[PDB]
Amino acid sequence: VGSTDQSGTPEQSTPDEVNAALDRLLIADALAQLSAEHRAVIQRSYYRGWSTAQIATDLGIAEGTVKSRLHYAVRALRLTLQELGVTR
Amino acid sequence: EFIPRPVKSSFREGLTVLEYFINTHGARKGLADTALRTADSGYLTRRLV
Amino acid sequence: DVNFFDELRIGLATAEDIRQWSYGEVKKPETINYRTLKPEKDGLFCEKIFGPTRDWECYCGKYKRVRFKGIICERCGVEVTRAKVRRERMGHIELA
Amino acid sequence: SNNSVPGAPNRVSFAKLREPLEVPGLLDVQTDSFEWLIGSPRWRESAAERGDVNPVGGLEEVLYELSPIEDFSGSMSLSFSDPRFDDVKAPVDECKDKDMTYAAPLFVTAEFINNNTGEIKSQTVFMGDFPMMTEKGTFIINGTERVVVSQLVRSPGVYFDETIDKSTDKTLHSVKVIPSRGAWLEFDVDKRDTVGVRIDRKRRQPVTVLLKALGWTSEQIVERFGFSEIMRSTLEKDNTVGTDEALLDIYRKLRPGEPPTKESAQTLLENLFFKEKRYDLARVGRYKVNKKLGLHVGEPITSSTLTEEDVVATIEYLVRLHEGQTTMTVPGGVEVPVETDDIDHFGNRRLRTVGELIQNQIRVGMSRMERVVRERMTTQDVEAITPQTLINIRPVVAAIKEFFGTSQLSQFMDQNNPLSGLTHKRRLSALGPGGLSRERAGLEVRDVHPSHYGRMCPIETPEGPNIGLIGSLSVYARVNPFGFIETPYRKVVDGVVSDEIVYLTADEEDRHVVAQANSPIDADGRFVEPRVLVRRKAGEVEYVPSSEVDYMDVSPRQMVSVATAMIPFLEHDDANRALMGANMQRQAVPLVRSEAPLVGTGMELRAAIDAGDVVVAEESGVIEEVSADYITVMHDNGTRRTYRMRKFARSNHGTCANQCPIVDAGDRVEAGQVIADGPCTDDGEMALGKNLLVAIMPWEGHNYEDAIILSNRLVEEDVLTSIHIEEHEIDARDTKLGAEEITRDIPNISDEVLADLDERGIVRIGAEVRDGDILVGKVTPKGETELTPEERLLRAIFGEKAREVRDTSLKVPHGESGKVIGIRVFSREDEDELPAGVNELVRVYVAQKRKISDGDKLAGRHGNKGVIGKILPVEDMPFLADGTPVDIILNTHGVPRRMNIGQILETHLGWCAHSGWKVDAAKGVPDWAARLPDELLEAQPNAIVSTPVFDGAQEAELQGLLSCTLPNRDGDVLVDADGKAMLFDGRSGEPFPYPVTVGYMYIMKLHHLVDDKIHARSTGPYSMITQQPLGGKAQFGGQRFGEMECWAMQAYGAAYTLQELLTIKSDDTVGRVKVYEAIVKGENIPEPGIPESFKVLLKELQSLCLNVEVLSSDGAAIELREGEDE
Amino acid sequence: WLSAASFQETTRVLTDAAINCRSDKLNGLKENVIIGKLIPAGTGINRYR
Amino acid sequence: KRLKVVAAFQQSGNSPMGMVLDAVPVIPPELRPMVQLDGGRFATSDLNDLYRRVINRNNRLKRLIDLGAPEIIVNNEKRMLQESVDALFDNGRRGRPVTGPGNRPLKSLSDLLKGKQGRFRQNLLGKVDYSGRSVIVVGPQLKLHQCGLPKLMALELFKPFVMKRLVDLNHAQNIKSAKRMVERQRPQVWDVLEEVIAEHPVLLNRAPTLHRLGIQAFEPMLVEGKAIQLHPLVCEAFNADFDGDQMAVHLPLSAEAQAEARILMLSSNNILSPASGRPLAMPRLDMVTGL
DNA sequence: GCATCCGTGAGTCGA
DNA sequence: CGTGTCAGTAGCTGTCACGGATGC
Ligand SMILES: CO[C@H]1CCO[C@@]2(C)Oc3c(C)c(O)c4c(c3C2=O)C2=NC3(CCN(CCn5c([N+](=O)[O-])cnc5C)CC3)NC2=C(NC(=O)[C@H](C)CCC[C@H](C)[C@H](O)[C@@H](C)[C@@H](O)[C@@H](C)[C@H](OC(C)=O)[C@@H]1C)C4=O
Repeated sequence: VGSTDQSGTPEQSTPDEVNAALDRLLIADALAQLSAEHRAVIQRSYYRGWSTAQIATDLGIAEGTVKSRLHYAVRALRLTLQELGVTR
Repeated sequence: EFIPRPVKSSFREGLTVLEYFINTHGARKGLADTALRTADSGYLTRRLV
Repeated sequence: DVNFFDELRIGLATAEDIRQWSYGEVKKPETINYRTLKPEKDGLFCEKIFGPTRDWECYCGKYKRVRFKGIICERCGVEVTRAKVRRERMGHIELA
Repeated sequence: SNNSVPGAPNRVSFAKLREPLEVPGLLDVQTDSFEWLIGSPRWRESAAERGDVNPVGGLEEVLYELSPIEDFSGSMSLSFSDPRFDDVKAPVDECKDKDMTYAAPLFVTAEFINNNTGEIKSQTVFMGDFPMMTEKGTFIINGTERVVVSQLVRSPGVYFDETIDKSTDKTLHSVKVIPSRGAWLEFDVDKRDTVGVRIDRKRRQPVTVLLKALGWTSEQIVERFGFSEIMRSTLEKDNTVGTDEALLDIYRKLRPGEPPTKESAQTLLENLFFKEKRYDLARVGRYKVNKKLGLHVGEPITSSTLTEEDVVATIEYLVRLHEGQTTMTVPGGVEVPVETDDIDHFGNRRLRTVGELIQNQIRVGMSRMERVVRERMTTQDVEAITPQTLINIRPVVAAIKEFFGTSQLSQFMDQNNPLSGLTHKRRLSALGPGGLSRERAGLEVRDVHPSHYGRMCPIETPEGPNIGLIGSLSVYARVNPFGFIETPYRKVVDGVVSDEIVYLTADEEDRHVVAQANSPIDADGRFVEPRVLVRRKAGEVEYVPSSEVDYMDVSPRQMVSVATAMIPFLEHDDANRALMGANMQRQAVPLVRSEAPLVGTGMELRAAIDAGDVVVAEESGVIEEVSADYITVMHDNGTRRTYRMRKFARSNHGTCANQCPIVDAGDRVEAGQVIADGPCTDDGEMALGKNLLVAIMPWEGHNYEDAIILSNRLVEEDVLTSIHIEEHEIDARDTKLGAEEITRDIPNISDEVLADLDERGIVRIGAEVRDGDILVGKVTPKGETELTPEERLLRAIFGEKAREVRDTSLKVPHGESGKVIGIRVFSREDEDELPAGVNELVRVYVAQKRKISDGDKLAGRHGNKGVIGKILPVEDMPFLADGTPVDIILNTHGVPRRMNIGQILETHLGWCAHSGWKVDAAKGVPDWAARLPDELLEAQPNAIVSTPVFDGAQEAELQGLLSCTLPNRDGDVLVDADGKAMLFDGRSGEPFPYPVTVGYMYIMKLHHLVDDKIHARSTGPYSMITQQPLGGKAQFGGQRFGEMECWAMQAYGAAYTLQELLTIKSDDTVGRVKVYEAIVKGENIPEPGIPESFKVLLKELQSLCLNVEVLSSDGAAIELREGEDE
Repeated sequence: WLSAASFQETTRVLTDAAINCRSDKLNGLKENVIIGKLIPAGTGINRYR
Repeated sequence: KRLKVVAAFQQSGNSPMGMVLDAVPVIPPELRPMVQLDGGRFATSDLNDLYRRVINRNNRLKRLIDLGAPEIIVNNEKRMLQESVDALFDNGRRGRPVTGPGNRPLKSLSDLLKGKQGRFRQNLLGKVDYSGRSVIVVGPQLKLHQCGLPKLMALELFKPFVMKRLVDLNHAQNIKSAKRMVERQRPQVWDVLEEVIAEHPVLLNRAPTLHRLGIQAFEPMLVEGKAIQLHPLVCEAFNADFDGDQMAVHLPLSAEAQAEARILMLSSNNILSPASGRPLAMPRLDMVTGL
């Protein structure tokens, strides 16, 4: 049916990264106010996408230890964000 | 070349039908050649740039 | 990637250079599948050659997570990086 | 009085010349063509009184040219006849609403004749849904009104050209035989005194090769072409000789790669030029050939094909023209001059209208179906064949759809104001298939031709790249069945003007001499002066005795278009500003309330009525019930007809098409009278603007060079307020992970933004919506594997599970704001046929009430345009003696340059219309008012007048009227006999030192408003391939810093600004994000990186087998975050 | 060759550039505009930069 | 001229054998993308059709070589492969171009670089964010170094700066809600915007940019309405009458760019014509009559 | 050795 | 899958100046 070189076809576009950049800045700020352990765990679960056992193997700690560190660090980031007025 | 018959009337007086018709020739060609002349002007300008 | 490099060199591309660039040969003339939108193997949009359609997602669907970063999938042959590589990975056609 | 025929308001005309012939149907060009195409009873009766014997419509003509269809043996035959139409499938407004095509099913009678069995089966076969033309002369394709525009093409026939050679500087001559269909054939005489022929673009053979291939002996050639030495040299320099030799030569040059048989070439040289299958000169083409050569000039037009005699006579014409001969008689033919043709002359430039343009596409589709018929005959058995089995209507309907789809003359009629649509339907363009390319159009095709008089307007034409290629039909002009444009003339018997009127074509007009319309004529008909200004062939204007005038013009405005004829005092404006005024009248915006102009021309009434945007009574009667919704008319016989009003309809280009009733309950109304008028109409006349009190003076520099100062009264009283309507559309489809659903539940949105939505997620009717507000709440399911690491962490730190959908709601674009007036919902669940893969569709109509603002473009009728530079308070305005402030201030400097004195005259007369006048009746009628009609000697305030084009008010009568203007309510005359008045500075109070010209001028609001033209962008979408910002305001794109702007930066030496523009602000993928972060952080601007477009350039040069590499200062090649494997 | 290929006759310049194997010293207004460097003119020269 | 051709291959060290190809490169897919249409159908780039025809004919040639087909078929197939590669690299260069649907010549690889629509002139010599455009209006009260811009234009042009200042003065809690505030046009931003554009120059441009004075720097003043207010004296340099023509506004971000606008491109520092030295910002129309 | 013919170029910005 | 009597573009020239390789 169609050819991109032919007129009448809309060109593809990609949105700007403004919202993503602002969220990334706020997440970095909230991350700085965390302990080295909690930060090093959340940066290995969400930024590296490893499993629970993988982080437990890397950091040389227990399975439930990684679970509990993630469970608290998530809520600590939520505390910081809600203190700064981040929308739910 | 100029028409052997001029437009004797003035725009204050009001041109006749044929006077207006013969004026439109020069008017339209003066507007027409302007686009091509600007085209060649811009082309020479970019060459000089 | 600093912005100070002196010369920009141009020259004839040897067929061996064309093979040195190409991440695989485009054998089949097909493009994609018109139901699943998945590109056909060895086609003009083959993910084994050019790259994954989506980030960290291979063709057969075995590796869909970020933890398997850089794994050459054995069942579909697709690497697992971002789709950005589909803007720079060259193919080639070997002429008879 | 002016135009006292329908029942219009009494507009009094300054007319000195009577109108012998009234304006024809301005919509006849679109109407008559389509009526002939479908063979309507109106066209049949018109041709019946025209003298025609057994007329044939376009469809019947196609069916007769097609029938019969036979195979090689002749054992099978198929024939078509009797084309008829059933009722229309759906009404006009239903097609506009449901986005379908206005069409009626077409039925024909087809039958199969079998010669080998002696039995025939005849039946009715449905051909297709044939698109029908509306009463307004428009078609409706997929719910959009479109106008098929008449095309100026090169008429079929034989044409001769006198060219000048480049190298030898000798006069060469060439011939072209252009058929209505088939292969082309062009003879020529090169610079070597030899004659050659190009057959269908192919190689140029010697002319004697073609003569020998047709069966002419070498002796008869010398017998025919012996009087010229060039033909002797042609036959001597010839390569091959023989009847069966040159034929095979033509075969091998025409169809290469095939075995050349004597009969295989004998077949095609007869089929390509002499059989009606692959070659056809139309009746007009055959007639043009019979006139140009002077043969068969008395025989009835029965030969629809080219003959060998015509080829021989053409070669004779050429060879005589080459050596200075000026006269020739074909052996057995009448005498004809030997000359070259203009191909721009309107006798050789043909016009094909809607009917022919559709007929050609129907013919192509019918041929594509005929091939299918011949294929299906030889495959199926010769006893179970019916007309239903041989006919595959797919290519026919596909062809008409392609025409109304991917055609060239099918364009959507400009709906800014009624005049724009009328003008649209009366356009005559040279572009399109069969015409010419824009790159193939010199300065000679575009300029005015002397044959355009009374046929195509020399004023109304665009000033852009399409200048001269697009004209407008003259007022009284019409098209004959041949395709040429006829214009009416008054026949002068023996120096006596007669009321007998006859339409002449271009060459017919050239065969006589015509007198100008404004000729002094006795009450009996004899010319006052013996010598009168008369037009003659080749555009000659000269005096000539009165006993020489053959015809004369009908009306002074005979040469102008409808829009051009609406410019008062047009004879006082130069052609440039007149062109601009005529073109800007079509850009007028329909205001909330409409005012007819005080200074008119008489054309407004017929323009408004013939446009079709008013409501005229079909039959006489009384008004039974009148409402804002409909008007019911009780006829004399007893029947009732009800006309429904079109209220607040999105008029195409976003304007508001709103009709309002004029009559009241129990009003006797005659047939053809306007009972309700629509946009830009006041009591049935075109109201493209408002009458504004104007003063011609500079005012503190706010009107400096073409800027305009307005009174805020025009904002307070909605004088230039206009309604605009925008259409917003969104659909819910089926995606790979589910289906998009339109719901009020949108993730992470407060109950306050969704407060204007109903329970479905649609904005409610009557809600005022700014930019960014939600119109339709749509969510689309997004996969888990498509999530950003930060986005997945953010989803985890908020505990919001089951939000696998993202927001894709329909929001209001930037710069839009108004009241939601209409919602339309189409659901696949509710039997509504949507495209495959779509579950729901919503259209929201938003209406905005735009008051006149600073920067909106106003303009008059004389090409005087400008934007609004300032809107002062009503007290700041220079006010007259009685305290009434002016409405608009126009700079004086921009008046005597443009040579548009009309706006000044219109001003003077304008004031005379606002105040009224009374001529001194005592001691006889004064010497200036001797030519004025008795209806003009007295005028009440706010009277309407007519100044016809090239007629109307003269400066003497205007100067006289300014001297006897009526006083105001206090008894004081405010303006002087010079036309100026004393004004007071509303800011200081001191009166202005000198009198200023003050009057009333008709000002139009053009469709160039700052509400649409303002745009700004910080960041936004980027093109996926080049990673540069988008273009256009609708896509929220940025401005293009072009090449010349880069030259400007470099000339300034602004290195850093230029690098910033071309890197971090454009296509630097990582630089733009870090710049945004550095701005929101308060940091400094980072260092620019490498543009992505340059990377793309390198990757393309690589694809062109070019080894491009970037080297460092040492010489080692550096990569760009990429490698290379084998 | 980069400044010439962007002016006129792109293919005719690129062919001779690949045949002669020309290397472009990216030191010019047009070249630096294309690649995103500061133009060697005005505030971009090394004296003021 | 023959030596001009031969000595290049002699000295450079690259073999002329590169002019004959054994393998042809395929450009990455994102540079020849295939998009889906809102009607369910698809629209692809012409380069895909060219590559596809090359692939088809090459595979057919492989079949003919395997089957030992007569030399006539194999040679007539190799010719078609040659023409297909020729069309892929420069369609229409030899003979008639490969037409697509509707007798439209398909674009080749070399067409991505040719003319005004090519890569060089369309995406390299000219490209921008932080820019706007609107109709121009004469502003007599303005000073020569001043220009009047609409508030709605300046808000979007200075959006990130306004967000920063909204989060500084505690009008907004975080930068995210500051963005939402600017998008919703909360009444605070209008008091903040005035502080932002203070002495921050902008660039006004009117096409065609004939000389360097076709782009000039101005001090922005927040004015009501939706039109740009231009000084009457700079109308000569821009060749700008007030009959419906628009101008573009560009916002310099970096300190160097603002300095170049303040010093090099300011309208008050460019009164004379660089071509002749005679003044341009002088009384011209109403002003010369008044004097 | 020269007339022929091929290929190159032909303003910018808009909604 | 097998295929088997005639079975044969649309469109179009209504651009031109200019230089130099290509060709009788
Ligand atoms: C199928 O109809 C198309 C033609 C087909 O093709 C061509 C080759 O045959 C044409 C015929 C037979 C015409 O009569 C016209 C043209 C063309 C063609 O060009 C035309 N062609 C142009 C001039 C060059 N372009 C600009 C280049 N451009 C591009 N770009 O991509 O290049 C993107 N943006 C822009 C501005 C604009 C059109 N004006 C044009 C006109 N207007 C004027 O002269 C008037 C002074 C005022 C305008 C009235 C009003 C505005 C129009 O009535 C609107 C309501 C539509 O009716 C119109 C838009 C229509 O659009 C549709 C889909 O209906 C097309 C006419 C023609 O009367």
